[PDB]
Amino acid sequence: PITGLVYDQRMMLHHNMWDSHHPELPQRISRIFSRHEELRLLSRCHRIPARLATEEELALCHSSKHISIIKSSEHMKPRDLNRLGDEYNSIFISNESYTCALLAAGSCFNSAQAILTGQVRNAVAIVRPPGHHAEKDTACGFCFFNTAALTARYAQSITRESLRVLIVDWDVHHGNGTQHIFEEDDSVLYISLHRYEDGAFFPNSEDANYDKVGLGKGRGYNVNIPWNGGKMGDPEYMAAFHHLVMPIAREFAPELVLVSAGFDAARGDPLGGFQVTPEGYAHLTHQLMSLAAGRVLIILEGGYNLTSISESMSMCTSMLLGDSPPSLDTPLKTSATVSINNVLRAHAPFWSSL
Ligand SMILES: O=C(NO)c1c(F)c(F)cc(F)c1F
Ligand SMILES: [K+]
Ligand SMILES: [K+]
Ligand SMILES: [Zn+2]
Repeated sequence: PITGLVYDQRMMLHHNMWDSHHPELPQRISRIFSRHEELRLLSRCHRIPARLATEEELALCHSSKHISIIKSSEHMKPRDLNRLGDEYNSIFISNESYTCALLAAGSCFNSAQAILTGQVRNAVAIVRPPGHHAEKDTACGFCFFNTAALTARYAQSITRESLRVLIVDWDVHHGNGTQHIFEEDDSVLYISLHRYEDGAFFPNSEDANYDKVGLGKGRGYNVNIPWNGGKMGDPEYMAAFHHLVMPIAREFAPELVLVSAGFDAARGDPLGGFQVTPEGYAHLTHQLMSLAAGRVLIILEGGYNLTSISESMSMCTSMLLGDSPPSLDTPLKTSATVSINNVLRAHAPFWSSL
């Protein structure tokens, strides 16, 4: 009954040379790691080493063009770096960015491998830059390669091609890249909760609405839970898990659960505007460990209040280690009930549990 933890200080080297206060800070990961030491959670985990993803592994989800362009940034001078970064939606690049993205992905591959070989029951990956906005052919929203999507395909490559992987994305933003990578796939179920605001919230696409249910063989295997017109927190997220996430997940019967665990829906986040508490994230984690015989990998995505993300991630690791859920602190916001109903109507055709 062992929990794995991966963290490597080298992933701090990716940085914004124009704006050293950009919120996707190197110290996001050192702060989370420090809080694990502070709470004496680190000694209770088995340390899994980081490694570099290979280019062949990157090609599980990304085009050779995209891999080659990001790879080449390793040797560019600033004017090439600033120019290339400005060509994407919301990207900064330094000479260390490619290596850090490789380390984030390889850290998660090693963690998924440790879970799938029975060396650990579950695991947490304290990694940056994040992944879930990265597309097959382009970088986006602080993300270069889609770490969680790559980990799903890597897991399939070391087990069987049709291994059922559930990705729960509770970052406050829609994981456009993860949805698109798996949109025609019935072997990877994507469930995202996200602030939507009728398309006005980053990444600003109606791709995030509830009626996008998957394409082709993937019809029914993309579940968008979009929030509008409300400061959502623990009540709304608990309800979404009770009515939608867990019934669908149990029916899917995943063999591996990956969490695209952004903590920017947290109370105090400067960007998300939501109020999920650390106890709330602990309860979401605890529910997901009832799936896949407990095989859960928690992957850091966004989250920009250093204190909030540190407390919130650590509480998730505490649940993975078997600690019992802390106690939650309210009637659902009206629009949250509407959102949950809309999703129930859109996915009841595909999931008899609804
Ligand atoms: O957190 C994020 N995505 O998960 C994110 C992002 F990608 C952006 F481009 C801008 C922004 F303000 C964000 F909070
Ligand atoms: K999300
Ligand atoms: K899918
Ligand atoms: Zn986010």
